[PDB]
Amino acid sequence: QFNPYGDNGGTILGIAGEDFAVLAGDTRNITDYSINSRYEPKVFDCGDNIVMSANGFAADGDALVKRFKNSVKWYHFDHNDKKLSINSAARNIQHLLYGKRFFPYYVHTII
Amino acid sequence: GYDRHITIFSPEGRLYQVEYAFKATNQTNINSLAVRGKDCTVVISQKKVPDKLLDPTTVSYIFCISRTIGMVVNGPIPDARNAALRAKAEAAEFRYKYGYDMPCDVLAKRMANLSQIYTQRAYMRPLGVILTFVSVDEELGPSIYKTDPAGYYVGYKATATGPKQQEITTNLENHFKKSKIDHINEESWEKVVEFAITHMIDALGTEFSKNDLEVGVATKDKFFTLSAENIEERLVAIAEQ
Amino acid sequence: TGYDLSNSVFSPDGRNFQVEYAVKAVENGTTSIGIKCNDGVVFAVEKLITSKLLVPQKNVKIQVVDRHIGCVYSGLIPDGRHLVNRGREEAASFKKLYKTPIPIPAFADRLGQYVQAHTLYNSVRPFGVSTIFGGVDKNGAHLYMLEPSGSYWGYKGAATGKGRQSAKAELEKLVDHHPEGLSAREAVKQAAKIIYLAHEDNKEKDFELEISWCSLSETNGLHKFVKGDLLQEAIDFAQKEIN
Amino acid sequence: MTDRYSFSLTTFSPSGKLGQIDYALTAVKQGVTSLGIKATNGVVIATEKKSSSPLAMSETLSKVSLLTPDIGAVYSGMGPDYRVLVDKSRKVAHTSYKRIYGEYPPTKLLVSEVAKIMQEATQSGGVRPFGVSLLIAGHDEFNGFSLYQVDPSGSYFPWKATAIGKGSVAAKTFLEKRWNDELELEDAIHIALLTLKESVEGEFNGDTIELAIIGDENPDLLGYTGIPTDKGPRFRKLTSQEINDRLEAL
Amino acid sequence: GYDRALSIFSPDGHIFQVEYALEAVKRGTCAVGVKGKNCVVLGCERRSTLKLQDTRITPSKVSKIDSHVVLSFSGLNADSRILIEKARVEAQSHRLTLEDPVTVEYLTRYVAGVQQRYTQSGGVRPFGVSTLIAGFDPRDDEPKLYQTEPSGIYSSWSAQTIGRNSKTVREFLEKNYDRKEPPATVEECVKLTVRSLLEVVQTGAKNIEITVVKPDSDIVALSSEEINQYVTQIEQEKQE
Amino acid sequence: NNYDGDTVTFSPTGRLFQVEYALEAIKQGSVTVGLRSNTHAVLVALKRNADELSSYQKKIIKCDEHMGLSLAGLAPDARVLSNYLRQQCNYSSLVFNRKLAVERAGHLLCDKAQKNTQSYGGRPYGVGLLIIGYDKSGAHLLEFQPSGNVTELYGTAIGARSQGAKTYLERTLDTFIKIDGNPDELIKAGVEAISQSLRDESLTVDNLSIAIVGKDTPFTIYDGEAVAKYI
Amino acid sequence: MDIILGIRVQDSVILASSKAVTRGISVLKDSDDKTRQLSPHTLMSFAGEAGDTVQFAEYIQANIQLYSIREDYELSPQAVSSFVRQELAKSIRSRRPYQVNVLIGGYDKKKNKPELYQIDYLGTKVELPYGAHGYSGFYTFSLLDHHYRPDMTTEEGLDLLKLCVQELEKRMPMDFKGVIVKIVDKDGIRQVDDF
Amino acid sequence: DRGVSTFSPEGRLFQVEYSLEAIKLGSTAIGIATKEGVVLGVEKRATSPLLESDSIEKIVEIDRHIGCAMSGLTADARSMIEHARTAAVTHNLYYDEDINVESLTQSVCDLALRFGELMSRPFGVALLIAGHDADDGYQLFHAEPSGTFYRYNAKAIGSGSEGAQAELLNEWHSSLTLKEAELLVLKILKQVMEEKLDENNAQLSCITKQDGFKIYDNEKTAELIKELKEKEAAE
Amino acid sequence: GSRRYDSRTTIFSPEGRLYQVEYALESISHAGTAIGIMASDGIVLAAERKVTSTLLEQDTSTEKLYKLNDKIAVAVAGLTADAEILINTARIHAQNYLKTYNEDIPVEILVRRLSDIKQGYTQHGGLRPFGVSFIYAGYDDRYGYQLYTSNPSGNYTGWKAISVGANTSAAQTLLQMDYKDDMKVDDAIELALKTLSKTTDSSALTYDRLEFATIRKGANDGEVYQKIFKPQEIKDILVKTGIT
Ligand SMILES: [Cl-]
Ligand SMILES: [Mg+2]
Repeated sequence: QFNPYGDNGGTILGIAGEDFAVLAGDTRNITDYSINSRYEPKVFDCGDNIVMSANGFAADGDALVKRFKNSVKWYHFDHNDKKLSINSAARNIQHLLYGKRFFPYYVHTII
Repeated sequence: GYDRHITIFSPEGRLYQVEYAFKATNQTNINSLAVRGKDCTVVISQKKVPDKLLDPTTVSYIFCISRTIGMVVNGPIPDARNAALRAKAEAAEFRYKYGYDMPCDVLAKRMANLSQIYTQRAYMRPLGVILTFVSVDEELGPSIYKTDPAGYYVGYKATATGPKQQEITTNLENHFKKSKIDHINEESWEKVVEFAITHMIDALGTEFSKNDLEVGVATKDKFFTLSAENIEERLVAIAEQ
Repeated sequence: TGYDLSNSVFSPDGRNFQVEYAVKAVENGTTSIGIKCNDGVVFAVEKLITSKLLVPQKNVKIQVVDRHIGCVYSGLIPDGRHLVNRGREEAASFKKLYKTPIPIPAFADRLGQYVQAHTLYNSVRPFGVSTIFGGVDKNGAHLYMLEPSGSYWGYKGAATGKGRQSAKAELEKLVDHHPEGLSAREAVKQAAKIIYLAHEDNKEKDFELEISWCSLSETNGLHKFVKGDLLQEAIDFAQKEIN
Repeated sequence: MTDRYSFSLTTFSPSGKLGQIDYALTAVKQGVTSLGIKATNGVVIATEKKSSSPLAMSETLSKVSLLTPDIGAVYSGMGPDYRVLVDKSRKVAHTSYKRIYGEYPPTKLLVSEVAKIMQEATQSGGVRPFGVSLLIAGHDEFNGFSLYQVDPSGSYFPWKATAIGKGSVAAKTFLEKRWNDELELEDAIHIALLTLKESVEGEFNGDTIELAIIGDENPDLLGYTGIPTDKGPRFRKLTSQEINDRLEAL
Repeated sequence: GYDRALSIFSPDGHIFQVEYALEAVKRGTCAVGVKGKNCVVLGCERRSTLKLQDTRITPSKVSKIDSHVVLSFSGLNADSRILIEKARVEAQSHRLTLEDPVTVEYLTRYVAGVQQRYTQSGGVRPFGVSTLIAGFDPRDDEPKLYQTEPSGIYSSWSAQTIGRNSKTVREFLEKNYDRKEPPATVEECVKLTVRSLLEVVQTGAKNIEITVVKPDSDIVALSSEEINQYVTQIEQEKQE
Repeated sequence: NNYDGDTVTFSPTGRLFQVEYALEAIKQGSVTVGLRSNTHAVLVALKRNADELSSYQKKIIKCDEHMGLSLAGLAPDARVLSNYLRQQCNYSSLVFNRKLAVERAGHLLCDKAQKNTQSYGGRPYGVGLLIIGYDKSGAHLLEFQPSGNVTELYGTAIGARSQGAKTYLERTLDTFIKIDGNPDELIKAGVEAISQSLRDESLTVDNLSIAIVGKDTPFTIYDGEAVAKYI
Repeated sequence: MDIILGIRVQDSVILASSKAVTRGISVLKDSDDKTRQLSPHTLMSFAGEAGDTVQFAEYIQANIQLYSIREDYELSPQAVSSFVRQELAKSIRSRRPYQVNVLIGGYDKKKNKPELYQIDYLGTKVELPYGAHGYSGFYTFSLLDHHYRPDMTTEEGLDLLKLCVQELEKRMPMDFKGVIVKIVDKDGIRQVDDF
Repeated sequence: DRGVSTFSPEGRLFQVEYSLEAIKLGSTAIGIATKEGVVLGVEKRATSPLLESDSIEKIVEIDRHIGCAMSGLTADARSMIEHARTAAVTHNLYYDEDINVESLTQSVCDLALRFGELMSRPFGVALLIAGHDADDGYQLFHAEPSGTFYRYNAKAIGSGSEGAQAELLNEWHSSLTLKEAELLVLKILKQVMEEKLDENNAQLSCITKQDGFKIYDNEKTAELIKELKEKEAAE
Repeated sequence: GSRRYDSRTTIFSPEGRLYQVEYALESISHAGTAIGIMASDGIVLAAERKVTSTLLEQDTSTEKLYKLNDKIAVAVAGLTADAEILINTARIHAQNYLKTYNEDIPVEILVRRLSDIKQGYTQHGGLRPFGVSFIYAGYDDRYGYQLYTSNPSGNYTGWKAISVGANTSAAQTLLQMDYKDDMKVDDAIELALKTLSKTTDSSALTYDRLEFATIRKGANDGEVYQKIFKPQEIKDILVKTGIT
């Protein structure tokens, strides 16, 4: 039987300061006991001073980030170049994820 | 007067769009003829290449529908090709579904039924063509069946179509009144083609070169068209007797 | 009367006046030609320079279908593009199913049946272009010309648009004076001359020449545009013949 | 490339007339004469084979058509319209009856199905009515022999005898004088040939006349033996020779 | 499907199919609505061209939409059935999802919305119907009376009339109905409704139908003899 | 006359009147200018107001980081067509990781407009567009007409009185094409070009709308006090 | 939902239905009315899968109430039971069937007779002098086979019902938290508040 | 007959231009934007004295921060209001914020040209959409059935519009208070109305940042009418 | 396109009438007269055939009177083919109701359904209406004996006695003159035939011109019987009443 999911490993970490925030991730990408890459970027600048990472199954992670980046682009077009606030970005991501409730994106996301 | 624009009845019980489609039939100014031998069915048609810039090999109104069935069209070439493509598809589909080659008369019926639908349904126009189907059918033998824009069809001992059809028709009628048989009593198809060309020459009153004619021949298990050189051989034999 | 108001209506003559009106749009357009040569075909077109502000060599009119077929047209330019887009879909589905690239006669009927279908209903308008097209297949070179009715034939030479009579006369001389045939490089030169001679009908505005060709020897049976030195050589030959 | 004719092409005019139906009936009037006569032990239907050319083989054009083994049909009006109606009538006899009940429909119900198809062409979007009137003769076990007329409106009526098309007014008068309730089938064929001679101009013989009967069961025409209940078709088309024999005793 | 735009604008900014639907309402039999202090009465005309009728089984002019709301109308009878059915279905659907019967305003807004939709949908003509919708909201003793028309506009009325010669009865009501003090009792309200119909009807009691709606789903239709008593009392007072 | 009821009907001289009537809506629209050098491409647009209380209707729309247009005619049709361009630019990026070529963008608009001119029920688009962009083959300017005809140009103008600006650009052709690596001088030439189409009214701070795209310049729109520099 | 009982006597139909609603480990409610009035003289009790039971009951209720307004008339119990059966028989061959069993108790005002219909989730309808769904019938039918007579009064019917409930309280493992009892007769539907 | 989406020879859509004529026949609606808020007022225009005027709903809430007034075929506005409300609530669901006034207006205007042979004709109603957001502050928009919308400092629509607009031309300045704007709407409504202006045949409303969108009571509007009469009599 | 040829069958005139409905009613006014009379102990349906020919097979013929179920019958005026489309739909609706509720359909519910179908053709779809008017004769246990009529508009009404088709003005005056509420079936039979005998455009009323039917609750042991009269039985009732 075909299994549509996989595990690319990796680990990510977000910490919020007083007037700053960090999002950190390791650059290793794996399947089973093989190393696929020693440097495969996992944390992405998405515009509007928002950083994102969707760790887990890398194909679903890339797909989600790609869709959110696009969501930011279309938010600018549809609302007069207004800055997407972090709270608004978060609610948008909930709808992106819950849209595939019965065939999920296999990731843990931090912004 | 919108009863003349679409296929609905006029007060006289007429369909004017069907009648006007019949007039489109003669727009090419070409005459066709079909006759039956013992073992064969021959169809001849005038070929006119007015422009010197035309490739004469591509100018044709005879179509190979299937291996057994040929079709000559009287009418404009776009509608002729529309009808040809559909007949080809219908003949192939018939073979696939029912496991034997579509008979000439059955294809004629099918194409006539399609033509009938265009006379009853408003959104579809009639095709401005007359379709003469020919074969040597495995059950019925040599066969000529002809369809028109009314959706009418019938079998023929021989037939003619075009501007000067009546002159050809009466010429053929008078031959069969003498012989008292439904066909050309001749063994080879070559001599049946010679008969067809000869009686068209007599009826139209014009001589023909190799490039003025176009010929199709149906035998048992194949239909084929003659080349210019094959026709020339036919024209030489007519002149020599 | 009223027979010319709706597409697909036969007049009492047996004519479709809407198709004949589409031909008038074609007659109004710029001149385009086709020349069948020994091992291929050449296409050429007149591009009117409406303004100095037009960028030279940029507004390309001749279009490729698959990799072996060239298409040029006169009339409503968007209608021509729509027809080529369909031609590309037809060529793709043929190649997908049958593997071999679409033969030129096969491709000619695909366009022909599609144009003819736009004369069957009142819900659509006929095509406002005549399209000259062709290329090289397994059986050799083929040139075709397709009208708004869906009517098409094979040609030794073809011409359409405002300068068609002038062009047709010149093409007829080439057929008589070269029965054994014309070479591909000769046909490019002659194509340039014929467009320049046909420009006397559109003589108010100056123009830009555009040529393309498919030839078994000169392009490996693929459609290519004539560019650079070979284009300038054909322009010089054309300029010399008018003077 | 759209069918945009979703509206009726047959509508009521101010006078209450449905124009297209009337005009279809006019097309039927121009058509060649056909008739039907019902006997005690059978029914006969008949018409002229009006050949469009003497080169044409009129045997190939069948104006009188088998619908089921016990039901036959003839028409007056537009031949192509009739041909497609015969195709649809044969099919609906199977789909809406034989494939449900395992037997052929009775005459009246097959007539009803044909009538329905003709009504729909009088109301549905983007179509004209059928330009034919049909005469349908048939037999079934519980109703016996019957003869029905069907018009472009979809309306149908049962007849003892009638005629439609070109010379129908004269032909109907001729039948009123000759018809009685004690007629044998041979007497009805004789009367059919006499009535039809009046409306024909040219040649009058087995090759120019098409005639069929609904009569006794024909086990010889069945094509197989071994099932006692299946006794054969009651529909039979008379041959060219069989017609000429009766024309000598005319 | 049949997509043709039948309701469209004309150069002067009118939608003729909507305005011609109002003419169908003008042709229809007269209907009147009067609300009292603790009731609403719906009066309706029955044209006496039709005798030999069976009054048991003939469709009555006032229709219950739910146990607490009624709908009368003027215009095409066949069209009215379609609106009544849709309204009845929506009334049960509202009870099912909201667990509360419809308000009179809500039911009116729904019927009005259906009417509007038929003025800008392809392949359809407007309803040739105007309605009077009357009743009491759940657990409420304030009377409600609304009117709708083919365009889809709706509004609330102290009293209102629609249909043939509605101009005349509206004239009568405009002078006889006082807002500061409406018909205090059922008797007073029915009397004013019958009086207003007697301006147009021009016949005794067979041509008038009355339906009284009270709070808490108390709807009753008056008989011929009960109405005929009101007709007798009005004309005896008039002879003076 | 009898042949202008719908877009599916040719006239006896081979004309499509509904398309020509749509073309007329552009001439009624406010003037907009387009021009380019080898490095940059500029749009300049005269915005129109309803009255003194109203705002000035926006003329310029961004399609991608490297492409956008100015409109003249029916603004809602410009919104439909610009949205289509936004999607096609976006499809190119997501599927092929490729910025859409300006020439290919023009071809897509042409084909979209064409379908409305050949089928019954629909109408032609009632707007003209000037598309600017910077792609892998440098700066580009396109003119779109709703007949379907799309044209690549060094400069142009569309709208009411647009012939004045178009003549100026035809004279200035040799000068402004050479303005490389100098955005302010290229805008100056565009502002001077649009001035040739003005009568009575002059260029004020909330009247003028400018856009630019180039080598190391994303598609950006300048309105308000940002264009006071160029008045 | 667990126990639903019905008994048809001389001049009435009595329905008894348990009050407990249990999810897994906990009894969430002990006062649940497992019934809907379909019309003034017709009552339907129900039991089966969570959610499905109420959704189906209220759907039937809405449809019968719609019919009542449209015709200004009350459908006979027989007619309501046939409508309900068809809805369940349609349901059983659906993507997701209604897992609901019902009893319909009605007084036919035309015939002046009480009527009790038992219908299961498959659409299996039977008219009975007494009925039960689920495990209840394993205890209660034998009792009613012994003690029932057709000419019993409503009070005798209630005593016979107490004897059923006592037996179920003695021998069934689940605590069903007593029953709500409702009587359907010529005067309509009323609830026996003390049982 | 002729197509519904047909262009005239001047380059205008016939049906859109004809719908604008329907809007001229409608009752007057006026909007005035200030730095303290946006005021929206309408003529009710009851067809008869028996019609209960409080049931005439020509001013309508879309969200807490966005109000709307209408003029023309007011039945056509219901589906436009329904779309606006859904668009406002849906955007809050997707983005956890109030939706911009311009974006809401744009969404309503996208419906406008969705007609052909979709709905069978354009809308026969114009809207004044008034609101507040954090980015562009207090705003007033005029939404037409052409699909076009203009922002306005002040705007009148309906039967008295050209007369009212000329008056708004003179009277409006950037320093107007909310109280001043209320009186100014009442003044101009009284001028263009056929019947004499009072609390029962005219209705006021406003939208402020603090209190959101509020339709004014008849008792509150009555006092503002009395205040207007006195200040006009004062000189 | 196709718009050019659209008659627009579902529009209002300036006066607020439906063109096609009015013109359909004009068609129906030329059709053979049908009369329905309701008595205390039954209903009569009488109707005049249009096509007198001696060669028409009458005993197997049916143009006017059709059975919908055992309790309900209809008399037709208008296009017979149109009526048969509607009749078969009504037969199906009756059996759908019987399948669902296990009770015979009430008469009004069947009438409303058919009338709603007719209404639909006047408001949407762009098709011509059905050129048919029905007289419904039926019985149920709620209202007992009922007579209704419907017309192409989809409007329906109930009647004690009614006529449709030709000469309805004249027919309705005669019925209004002689009808009484305490009347019986045998008397109603006589009234129906006398009314046709005076309104008919023919020279004389004969058995071969009529279709006749009764619905009586005068069957064995309190049931309801539908009798469609045979030709000989129509001939007998014509002699009995004293018309021939
Ligand atoms: Cl077929
Ligand atoms: Mg047609």
